[PDB]
Amino acid sequence: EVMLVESGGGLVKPGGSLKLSCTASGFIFNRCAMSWVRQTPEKRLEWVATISSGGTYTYYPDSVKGRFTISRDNAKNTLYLQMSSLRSADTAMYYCVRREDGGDEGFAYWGQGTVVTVSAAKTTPPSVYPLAPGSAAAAASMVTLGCLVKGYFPEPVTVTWNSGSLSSGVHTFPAVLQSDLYTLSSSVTVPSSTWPSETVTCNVAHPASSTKVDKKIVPR
Amino acid sequence: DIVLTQSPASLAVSLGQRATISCRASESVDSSGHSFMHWYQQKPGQPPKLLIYRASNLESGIPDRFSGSGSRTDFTLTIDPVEADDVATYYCQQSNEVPLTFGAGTKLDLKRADAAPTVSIFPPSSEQLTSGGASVVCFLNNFYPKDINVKWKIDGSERQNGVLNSWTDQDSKDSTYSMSSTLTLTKDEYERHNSYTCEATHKTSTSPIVKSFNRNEC
Amino acid sequence: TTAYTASARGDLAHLTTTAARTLP
Amino acid sequence: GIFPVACSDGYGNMVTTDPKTADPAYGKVYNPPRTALPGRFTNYLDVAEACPTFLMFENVPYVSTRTDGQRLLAKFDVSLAAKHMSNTYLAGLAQYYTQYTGTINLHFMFTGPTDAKARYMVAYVPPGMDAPDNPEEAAHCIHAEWDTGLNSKFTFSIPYISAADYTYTASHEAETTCVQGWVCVYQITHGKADADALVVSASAGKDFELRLPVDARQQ
Amino acid sequence: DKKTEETTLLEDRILTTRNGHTTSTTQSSVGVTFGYATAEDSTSGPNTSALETRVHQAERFFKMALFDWVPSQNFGHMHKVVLPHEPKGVYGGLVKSYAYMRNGWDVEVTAVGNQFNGGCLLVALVPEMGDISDREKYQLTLYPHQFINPRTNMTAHITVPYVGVNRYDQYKQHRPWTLVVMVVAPLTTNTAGAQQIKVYANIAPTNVHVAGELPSKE
Amino acid sequence: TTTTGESADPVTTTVENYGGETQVQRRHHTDVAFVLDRFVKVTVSDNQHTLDVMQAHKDNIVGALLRAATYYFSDLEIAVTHTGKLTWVPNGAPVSALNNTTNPTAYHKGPVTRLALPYTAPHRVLATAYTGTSFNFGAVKAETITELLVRMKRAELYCPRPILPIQPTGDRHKQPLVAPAKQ
Repeated sequence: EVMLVESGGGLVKPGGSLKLSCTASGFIFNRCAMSWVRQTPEKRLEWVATISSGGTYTYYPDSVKGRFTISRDNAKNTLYLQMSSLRSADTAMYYCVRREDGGDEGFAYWGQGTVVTVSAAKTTPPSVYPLAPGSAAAAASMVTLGCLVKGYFPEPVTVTWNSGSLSSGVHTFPAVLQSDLYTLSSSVTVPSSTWPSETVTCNVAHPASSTKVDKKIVPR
Repeated sequence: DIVLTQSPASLAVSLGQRATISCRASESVDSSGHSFMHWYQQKPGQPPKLLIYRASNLESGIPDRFSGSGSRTDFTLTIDPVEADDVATYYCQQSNEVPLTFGAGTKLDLKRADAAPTVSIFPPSSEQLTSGGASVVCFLNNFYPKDINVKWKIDGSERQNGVLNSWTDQDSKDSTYSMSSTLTLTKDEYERHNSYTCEATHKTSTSPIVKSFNRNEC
Repeated sequence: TTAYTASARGDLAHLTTTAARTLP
Repeated sequence: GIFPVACSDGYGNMVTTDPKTADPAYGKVYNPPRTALPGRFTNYLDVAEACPTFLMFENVPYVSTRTDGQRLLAKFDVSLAAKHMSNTYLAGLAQYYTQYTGTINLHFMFTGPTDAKARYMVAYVPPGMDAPDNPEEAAHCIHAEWDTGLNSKFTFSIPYISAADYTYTASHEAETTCVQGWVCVYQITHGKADADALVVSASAGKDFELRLPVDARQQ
Repeated sequence: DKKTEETTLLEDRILTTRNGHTTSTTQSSVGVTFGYATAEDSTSGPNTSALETRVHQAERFFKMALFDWVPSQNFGHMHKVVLPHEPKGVYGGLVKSYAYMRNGWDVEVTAVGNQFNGGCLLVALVPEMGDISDREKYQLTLYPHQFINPRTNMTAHITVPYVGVNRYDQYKQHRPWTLVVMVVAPLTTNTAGAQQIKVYANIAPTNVHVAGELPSKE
Repeated sequence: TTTTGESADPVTTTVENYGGETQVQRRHHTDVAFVLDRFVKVTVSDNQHTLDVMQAHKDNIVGALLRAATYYFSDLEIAVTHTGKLTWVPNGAPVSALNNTTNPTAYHKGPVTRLALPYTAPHRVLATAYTGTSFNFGAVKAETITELLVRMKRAELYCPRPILPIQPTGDRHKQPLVAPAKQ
């Protein structure tokens, strides 16, 4: 209905450049003011820029003045944030927000996001190690099993257990930067019987490097 | 720049109770006859959701359990009664004056009753070793309150370096948290030792809950 | 500056007489 | 009886700027004679008209012929705040008044050798468009072309053409573009003129006025 | 204005207006209302360092439609517009080539129906008009105005001077004049009235002066 | 007295038409320069405040009457009840100036401190409306600003705008008027 889908995210080396687009639908874009807000890793939200009312009077906070430009194309309903001199501080998830309607009333209707990963680091694939238990842990009735994904870049990896099936007591923990390249673990609890007799498999997908990796959990 | 300061930064609250959230601006946020203070709800993986929008008035149709008040500098969200469909990080933000500052958020989580952690320790896989390394990962799952303290031991000797920890946000179902603990060693100093121990201490016990393997029993 | 419930100094001030302090 | 007076409230408060004069105490003092001391000045703006100071382009007062052809040698904001002014007397002065009106003079002294010849153009781009990067687009504004010769210097006046009768010396945060346009100076061509310096200065114009003194600065 | 022959059953009070090579005759005038003055202030101010010029060519008629008056729309129904709006031709060209400019307006609004209609419109020009309340439509007569009433006239004519806190403007972001037309007596149609009335405007920018030639790409 | 109504040309009949006799008036009180030449409270919110006449209450005589015009000119007189040093700064001055004392700063002498200030905008006149910052008389700052009043001197008004009263509930708007004690 109102609709803000942004596009253009990526992995970029420091000092580099990207241009995002906020493609719009379901409202008269050419007559509304527009904003970009980002969300940093440590989950805090910074406003990025505001463009005026389908024409220009552009506004920016200090961190971005000089480096970032907000521009809009009323002819084909697309908002842009061109970004030059990507400082690593700029690794955030970027959102296209419709800024204005009858008045000043918050930022209602927010897009969905594109991530930027400024790292010199470039695309590394994920190492997935089955976390099966030692001999001394198969006991009681439920039995927890795990998946160790290591040092990959950019984020994300999607861990799935059994192509969908064990969507039940599976905990997948937040990614962390061991050294500018991520680790990520996922555990599933299973009835002991189910394993070892039935194959628990870990489905690891890393969009960015065109990797899917499936590791079986085989015991001892 | 106006600075907003939210209090508390995480609160645990029982269902049906009242959670209040204050947000202080360092200098007036009212212009004209309007406070330009806004409150948002961020569920994991959602875009933020506008909730309240000039300190008191609600958006669209978000539940009336939700209200706001405040003039100038002192603003509050009140959720009364808290349902489980409210676990999230809440933010206030101002629109009076560029640069459009944003408060720190407050992660609201659910007091559940206390639940102690299930503790799993995993060796390194034979292949992580083959590539020259070893992570010993511990899992401490489904517990409440989120303040727990895990420890590493290796042959009794304590261990501090190379422990990477991460916590799952509150779970919507059973308002517990979980987390992993990973000691990463090199393959050579890892083989230089025999018992490894994830020792976790959390308020539901007098004992540390300890878990350990012993490379002779592999 | 259009009509408007906003403030002079705010990204909407270019619509305020209403309150862009009336008059630039 | 004596003379009945009403001591009005809200009257009498000190005031750092009042037009009165304090009572005295030490009198009958005679100053040494200072008849005809050289270099007296009566109003700042006189010296400002008489002595043009230099503009700045990254640590230097001149502009350098990059290479032969249609190059845009410089372009800047028409505000006394402008980066290019900065070291300029005019700006150092204007910093104490809120408003102004008037003509500003630009001076271009070619420093090249006798075998170095060039031709330049200078224009005043009023706001409403974006400062053109090439003469043919700028040729439509108030401009002036001129070549090198015996006369090293060339002066040119920057016209006060604004909506209001006065304008601010100061620059507001909300202003993205220089409220008063820009002045771009090009080169049309040259020969053996590359490397050579065209040092520029600016002086106050005849009808240039500064008004409304203000003290905004640190202490 | 007046006409001869004698008396008659038709119309008289003839008047021809002319700006540039454009005329506009009207056998049913009611005179012409004059602005807030008879002559504009000094056209050559200090704010223009006297680099201003005037263009005779711009001062000509240009037409632009308003709306259709129908019995439905009753009291207070109003149609406003800010002059120039989208400007074409010579006049338009000026706006694209000069930074600042100024001019007044020669407005001739013509609601051609037929003498058997009842009803009545009020046409005015307003300085810095920023949304009137319902109540203050009643005090619209404080502005240069003129009524159109079918039993009497077909055309309303008002001439007005340039105004503003500035001797010269940047039309591209401030125009002072706003031409409005409001229904005061809803349109009557009776037996032989006209079903509905088409309302147009014949305008001329008066005494157009421009200053500060801009750069150009075409 | 029949007229062509459409004309818009003013018409003013008199009691003489039926036999009456129009008298004399002294509209001193309805004189622009005069009515506006009085103090009006303006709602100050901080300990620093930009001087603007549009801030008078829209239903207050002065503000109601000022808004009954579209363009205006005038000098100012101000009465501030403040604490510490009161500093004024001219239109277009960097806000940072309010702290500097070499600017027109008045020391305390309670209760109020009264000053006469020059119209200081850069336009030929200011406005009540506008169909698009500078529309001010400068700004004031004092450690404490308890109350603020302003007075328009030398007022000039151009182009009248409307001015409405109260919409009565019934046939007329009745209310309590100053009367003597009953006894």
